[PDB]
Amino acid sequence: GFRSPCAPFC
Repeated sequence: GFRSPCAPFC
């Protein structure tokens, strides 16, 4: 998966 600490807006 792709869980970035700015998702889903960065």
